[PDB]
Amino acid sequence: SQIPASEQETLVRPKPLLLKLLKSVGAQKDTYTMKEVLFYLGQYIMTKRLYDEKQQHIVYCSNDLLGDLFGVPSFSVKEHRKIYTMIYRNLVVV
Ligand SMILES: CC(C)(C)NC(=O)Cc1ccc(Cl)cc1-n1c(C2CCCCC2)nc(-c2nnn[nH]2)c1-c1ccc(F)c(Cl)c1
Repeated sequence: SQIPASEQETLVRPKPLLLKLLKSVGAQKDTYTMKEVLFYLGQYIMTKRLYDEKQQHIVYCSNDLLGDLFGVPSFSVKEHRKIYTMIYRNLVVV
């Protein structure tokens, strides 16, 4: 993995729009580890069916709050570092 374990364990405070997104899929707190944020975002992607049904490693996030927060219309889920960077746009580290 390109994401160090200590990074996955970092405690963060999502900004209000990301926080709203996480709560929409059952999150209950204001502070999270990065691994929690990522997992809830994955749940969000599945409930909103943002992944391409025929190419399930591609997410199309245009016209969804996620696309606005990430600043891209689409991404490959294999791009782990890019995804972490896009998440960082939307939080403050504890
Ligand atoms: C099913 C549960 C909810 C367990 N998936 C996740 O939490 C994974 C996840 C969460 C958020 C986002 Cl933006 C992408 C992904 N995500 C996905 C998507 C696919 C479409 C449905 C939603 C998940 N696929 C991979 C993957 N596939 N092969 N390699 N990476 C990754 C992923 C994994 C580890 C990583 F550090 C990163 Cl940065 C991203």
